[PDB]
Amino acid sequence: PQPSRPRKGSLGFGPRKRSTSETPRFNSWPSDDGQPGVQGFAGYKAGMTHVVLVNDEPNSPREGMEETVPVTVIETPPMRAVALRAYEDTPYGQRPLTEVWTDEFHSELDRTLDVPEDHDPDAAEEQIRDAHEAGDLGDLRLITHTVPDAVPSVPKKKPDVMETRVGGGSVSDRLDHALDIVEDGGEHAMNDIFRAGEYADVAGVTKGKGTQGPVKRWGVQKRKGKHARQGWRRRIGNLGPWNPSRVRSTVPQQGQTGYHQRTELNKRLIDIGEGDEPTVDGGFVNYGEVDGPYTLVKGSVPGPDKRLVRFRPAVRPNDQPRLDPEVRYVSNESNQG
Amino acid sequence: RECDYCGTDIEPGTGTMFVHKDGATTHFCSSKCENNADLGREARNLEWTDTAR
Amino acid sequence: MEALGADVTQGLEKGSLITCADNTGARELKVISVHGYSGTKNRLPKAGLGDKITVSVTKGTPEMRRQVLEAVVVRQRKPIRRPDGTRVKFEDNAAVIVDENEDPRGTELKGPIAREVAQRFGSVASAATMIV
RNA sequence: GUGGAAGUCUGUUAGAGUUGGUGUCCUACAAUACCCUCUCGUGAUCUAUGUGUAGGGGUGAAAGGCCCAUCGAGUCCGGCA
RNA sequence: GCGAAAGCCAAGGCCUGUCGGGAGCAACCAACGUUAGGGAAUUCGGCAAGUUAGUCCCGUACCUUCGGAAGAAGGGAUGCC
RNA sequence: GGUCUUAAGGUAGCGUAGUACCUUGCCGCAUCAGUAGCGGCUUGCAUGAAUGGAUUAACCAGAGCUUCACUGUCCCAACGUUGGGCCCGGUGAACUGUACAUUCCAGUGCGGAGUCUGGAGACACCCAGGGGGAAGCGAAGACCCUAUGGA
RNA sequence: CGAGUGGCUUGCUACCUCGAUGUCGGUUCCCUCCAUCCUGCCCGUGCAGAAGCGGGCAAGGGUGAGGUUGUUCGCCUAUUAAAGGAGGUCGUGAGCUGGGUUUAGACCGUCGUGAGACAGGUCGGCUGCUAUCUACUGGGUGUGUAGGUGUCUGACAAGAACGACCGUAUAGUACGAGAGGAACUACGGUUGGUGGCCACUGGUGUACCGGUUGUUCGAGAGAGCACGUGCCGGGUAGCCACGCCACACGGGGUAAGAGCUGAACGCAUCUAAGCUCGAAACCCACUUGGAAAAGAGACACCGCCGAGGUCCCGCGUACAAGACGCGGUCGAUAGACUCGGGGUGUGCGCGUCGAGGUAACGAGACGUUAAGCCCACGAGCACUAACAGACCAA
RNA sequence: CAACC
Ligand SMILES: [Cl-]
Ligand SMILES: [Cl-]
Ligand SMILES: [K+]
Ligand SMILES: [K+]
Ligand SMILES: [Mg+2]
Ligand SMILES: [Mg+2]
Ligand SMILES: [Mg+2]
Ligand SMILES: [Mg+2]
Ligand SMILES: [Mg+2]
Ligand SMILES: [Mg+2]
Ligand SMILES: [Mg+2]
Ligand SMILES: [Mg+2]
Ligand SMILES: [Mg+2]
Ligand SMILES: [Mg+2]
Ligand SMILES: [Mg+2]
Ligand SMILES: [Mg+2]
Ligand SMILES: [Mg+2]
Ligand SMILES: [Mg+2]
Ligand SMILES: [Mg+2]
Ligand SMILES: [Mg+2]
Ligand SMILES: [Mg+2]
Ligand SMILES: [Mg+2]
Ligand SMILES: [Mg+2]
Ligand SMILES: [Mg+2]
Ligand SMILES: [Mg+2]
Ligand SMILES: [Mg+2]
Ligand SMILES: [Mg+2]
Ligand SMILES: [Mg+2]
Ligand code: NA
Ligand code: NA
Ligand code: NA
Ligand code: NA
Ligand code: NA
Ligand code: NA
Ligand code: NA
Ligand code: NA
Ligand code: NA
Ligand code: NA
Ligand code: NA
Ligand code: NA
Ligand code: NA
Ligand code: NA
Ligand code: NA
Ligand code: NA
Ligand code: NA
Ligand code: NA
Ligand SMILES: [Sr+2]
Ligand SMILES: [Sr+2]
Ligand SMILES: [Sr+2]
Ligand SMILES: [Sr+2]
Ligand SMILES: [Sr+2]
Ligand SMILES: [Sr+2]
Ligand SMILES: [Sr+2]
Ligand SMILES: [Sr+2]
Ligand SMILES: [Sr+2]
Ligand SMILES: [Sr+2]
Ligand SMILES: [Sr+2]
Ligand SMILES: [Sr+2]
Ligand SMILES: [Sr+2]
Ligand SMILES: [Sr+2]
Ligand SMILES: [Sr+2]
Ligand SMILES: [Sr+2]
Ligand SMILES: [Sr+2]
Ligand SMILES: [Sr+2]
Ligand SMILES: [Sr+2]
Ligand SMILES: [Sr+2]
Ligand SMILES: [Sr+2]
Ligand SMILES: [Sr+2]
Ligand SMILES: [Sr+2]
Ligand SMILES: [Sr+2]
Ligand SMILES: [Sr+2]
Ligand SMILES: [Sr+2]
Ligand SMILES: [Sr+2]
Ligand SMILES: [Sr+2]
Ligand SMILES: [Sr+2]
Ligand SMILES: [Sr+2]
Ligand SMILES: [Sr+2]
Ligand SMILES: [Sr+2]
Ligand SMILES: [Sr+2]
Ligand SMILES: [Sr+2]
Ligand SMILES: [Sr+2]
Ligand SMILES: [Sr+2]
Ligand SMILES: [Sr+2]
Ligand SMILES: [Sr+2]
Repeated sequence: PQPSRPRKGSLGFGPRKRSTSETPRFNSWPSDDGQPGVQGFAGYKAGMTHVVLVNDEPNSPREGMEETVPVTVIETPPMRAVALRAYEDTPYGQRPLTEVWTDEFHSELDRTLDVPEDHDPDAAEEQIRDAHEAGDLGDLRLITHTVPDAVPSVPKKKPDVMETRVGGGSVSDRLDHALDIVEDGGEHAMNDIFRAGEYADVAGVTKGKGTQGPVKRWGVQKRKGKHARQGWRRRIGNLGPWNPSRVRSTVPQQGQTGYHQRTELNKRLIDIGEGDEPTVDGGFVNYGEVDGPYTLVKGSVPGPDKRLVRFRPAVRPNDQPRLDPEVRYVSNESNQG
Repeated sequence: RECDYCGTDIEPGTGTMFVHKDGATTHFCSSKCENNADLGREARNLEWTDTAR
Repeated sequence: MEALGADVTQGLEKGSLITCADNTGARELKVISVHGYSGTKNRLPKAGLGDKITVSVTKGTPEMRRQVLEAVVVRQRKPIRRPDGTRVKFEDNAAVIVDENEDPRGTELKGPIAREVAQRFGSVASAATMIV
């Protein structure tokens, strides 16, 4: 009688093509609530280990007991907010108005862009403030970049650049807040934005797998029993009905799988430190050793080791924050074995 | 905890506990030890084992 | 149901033959269904440590044979995971016959039981000799 | 105990054959092939060469089987445009 | 080794079951190896795959044309010095 | 019915059969559940004695059913191996081709349209793929009917 | 009894196709319909409650596993929130299957003098093709917008990205004589779906280490062959699922429905104008794609004799070609070496022991020896190789 | 239900 069954794979992450920017790009930002502040940060994936934690959950039958939790170690050295871009509201949406840059640049920012030699921060600032007086100012964001050099395990020295929105109190106040950061040198850290125990949404470009078939890429069944020995093992039954006389884009087919941008929600930050407490004996496989600023994310994070991952305050948290979870143990056992 | 088979310490958040038919319990630190035990080998006769050393 | 207190990889399916760990007179039980379970197309219904299942008696006393009864899975060979990360596994797969109220039909349980099964079925536990 | 019978058993001995895979191939290696599995293998056995039976005729432990990739009547040419 | 069996090796023959170079060499296909727990739920059907296996000792039912059934079944042993 | 057609009027056996339409007949066995299978019953649509009946040890690449054992047949798929596949040098065919042709949704039309109508969509070219459509290619339908056809 | 709608069944017709549009059932994969089986929100009750029964809005999601039978259907079983129905050439054989149906062999019953017949039964019985166009899934090269780098915008586009259940507190409470027995709300978990990841568990691992059978190299040592590992045991990286992680609330507008104000019609009236509410459904929220959006975009800086780019070289976070990404002495990019971290399990040789044996000889045991062998990982280290050098460019 | 009955 042909039983029902949900289709194979989601139609919400298409087309399943190779990502355009290896550096993740958030398509949404947290709401304006607290004091002004940069709404995101970034780091490089190193590997995983596990930790024993004291159950923090006030509604758990295990509250206050030892609990082993998987953790992905992300190296999160300081970044540098290098500029302040202003958006103005227009009949066609938001559009970049101007930017306020600085003078102090990291020695290798010139591996990616043509660093400014002649710029007018006050003229730019002036135009922005006038935009605010007029009430045409859209959100405010900072041009940010990483310092790969600070991460030995990552071969790249070329900085990765991304725009991160600044939300907070009143516009006037966060506008001033933005300008302060930029001016200094833009140097900010993971602490300045997140606190252990808060929930973050992590975004990243998944591990690439090149071309893969429907079974792996969409999760369709393999042919079964006798249907597996006639010459077809991993091919779907048919591309569609007689009519419509065409193949719909919804039928599962072969193609690029992996190396897609993904934004994983509500990842609990277990701990933000600096040093080599999380490093594993022998070194993280295919990565290296950690001894610097780092962040422990509960569970898994998209992407291979060394890829750039981005953090943002969770835009749709399900649970309330239980700050600074007590960490009784952090495994340093070799990951080879 | 210690591995009831080879004698080394069991890394916390690791290993398996096998519950015998009579209710007894054997904490194994890894598959290697489990597998040697299934072969009927006694840890003391295996040189690489702490129990042996 | 009340949280089990551990993660389970169901080691049994509809049709599996398991040990009846009690003195009801039933020696071997056949899994027929799993309480509260609903699968998906082509999927064989699965049951594991802690689930309440409907069973038929395959081996035992004449009076017990062929009877369709309710039971509770108390042991399984496939590993389960406890909060501290450790995996726990048993020597066999076994269940204990239970009534409408989840009270063991028998007078005694045979062999060890998982502590997690206690939380759920206390009266079953208050019959256990060994709880691991 | 001797003896060593058998359209007797096992057997990829040689040799003969071909149940299933409805596998491989299906502009093929091949106009009937390939692989594994399978059956027979002292007898109504298998096999070489010679020889005989010829077309409404042969031959047929009979399937309308076979008589040179051709058979509910061969092939060739003629009747014939 | 029971063996004109397998497997390995001589004598002898060959590199001509005659296009090569390159990518850790993706999807997919042909052959094939290994798969936790469950164990035929798969399917028209256990199709396909697998299980068993050589030899010796013990032991062997219904039925029977007294030949057989029968290697029934089931159990144990097996190296080297 | 308690003979009549046309000579006799089914005996021993077997029986819901490789024969039973009714039919998944009824009872039982076995299974959680068995249009199956086996045993019994049996008025047999339409069994039956060399058109051989019954029965049967042994035999069987013959048909159906059950059990033990085992297993990727399945749950539910994974990893690996060898040869292809992909790129490069050389060699180098065939099938097929009225024309035009970037199509999609509806409609219309000899009622089953890439080509007509209305809209929608559509920058060109190339690589790999699994085959939805071209009522795809291959074979003057073997079925059915028709022929004052053949065998 | 009367009036209709549908085009799922059947019948009818003979319009299309006989120079062929492959025929049932199943399977796999995709889209859809609503006359709604569950889930959401309602109305009525012969509605105390719990639960039934009937009705309304509603197609977001779900609707599963098994026994006989080729079966569709149906009968039956245990689960379940429920295990709804239908369309797509009764979707789907240039996808699968071949049980049925549907040739040639054969049998039974019935029919026929016979040859032979039977949508009666029964055993056996063949499924071709290298994709030209179009369609779609993914990957490139060009042109257009009209020097370069980096960062964005968001017209459009896709999503189910989330659906459902159990349990606890509420509470043995409301209700009810009792029996029985709720809800709002707050919590914990399960299941189905979805995306990702390998610290943990599990699989693989013809890298590797070890054991061992036959044979060959005289023995030993060390090896080949036994199918692409002879067989067996263990197993690193990587890849994986059986493992692990994550997947709202809240807004806005409505339907059915509950109402407010309110007249036509002095009253009444939820409706005619106006308004307050109100569904898993609609929109937004969230995720993914997206300057070829022809109104072909925005910003900042760099450059026009030089910004940037290509070739070249060392490589992978990438990869079927192409593409992509990183590094190139201002350097740790690859290899060697040495450590570290791992796998296996105690090397060759020698010494002692060793059942015996005149002796020769001797399987094997212990010590040397956490040994030997090995590593797709990490660190250190410029030792080797990223050299030399060519070219485009407003 | 897949032609003939
Ligand atoms: Cl299939
Ligand atoms: Cl079930
Ligand atoms: K026709
Ligand atoms: K016919
Ligand atoms: Mg590891
Ligand atoms: Mg470990
Ligand atoms: Mg099915
Ligand atoms: Mg002759
Ligand atoms: Mg004939
Ligand atoms: Mg397995
Ligand atoms: Mg089935
Ligand atoms: Mg077979
Ligand atoms: Mg009968
Ligand atoms: Mg007679
Ligand atoms: Mg014709
Ligand atoms: Mg005819
Ligand atoms: Mg004639
Ligand atoms: Mg006509
Ligand atoms: Mg055709
Ligand atoms: Mg309706
Ligand atoms: Mg829908
Ligand atoms: Mg059809
Ligand atoms: Mg088709
Ligand atoms: Mg076909
Ligand atoms: Mg084909
Ligand atoms: Mg048949
Ligand atoms: Mg048949
Ligand atoms: Mg017929
Ligand atoms: Na084939
Ligand atoms: Na078709
Ligand atoms: Na005699
Ligand atoms: Na054969
Ligand atoms: Na003739
Ligand atoms: Na040659
Ligand atoms: Na007769
Ligand atoms: Na025979
Ligand atoms: Na397999
Ligand atoms: Na096609
Ligand atoms: Na009508
Ligand atoms: Na069909
Ligand atoms: Na619906
Ligand atoms: Na059925
Ligand atoms: Na058709
Ligand atoms: Na076919
Ligand atoms: Na079919
Ligand atoms: Na609403
Ligand atoms: Sr269908
Ligand atoms: Sr961004
Ligand atoms: Sr967006
Ligand atoms: Sr086939
Ligand atoms: Sr069409
Ligand atoms: Sr013989
Ligand atoms: Sr024989
Ligand atoms: Sr066949
Ligand atoms: Sr085979
Ligand atoms: Sr052929
Ligand atoms: Sr002989
Ligand atoms: Sr001939
Ligand atoms: Sr002529
Ligand atoms: Sr030789
Ligand atoms: Sr040649
Ligand atoms: Sr192995
Ligand atoms: Sr079966
Ligand atoms: Sr079955
Ligand atoms: Sr035996
Ligand atoms: Sr009689
Ligand atoms: Sr007879
Ligand atoms: Sr037109
Ligand atoms: Sr192809
Ligand atoms: Sr035609
Ligand atoms: Sr409607
Ligand atoms: Sr309802
Ligand atoms: Sr029926
Ligand atoms: Sr039908
Ligand atoms: Sr057939
Ligand atoms: Sr029939
Ligand atoms: Sr017939
Ligand atoms: Sr033009
Ligand atoms: Sr309750
Ligand atoms: Sr009560
Ligand atoms: Sr070999
Ligand atoms: Sr063997
Ligand atoms: Sr209303
Ligand atoms: Sr443009």
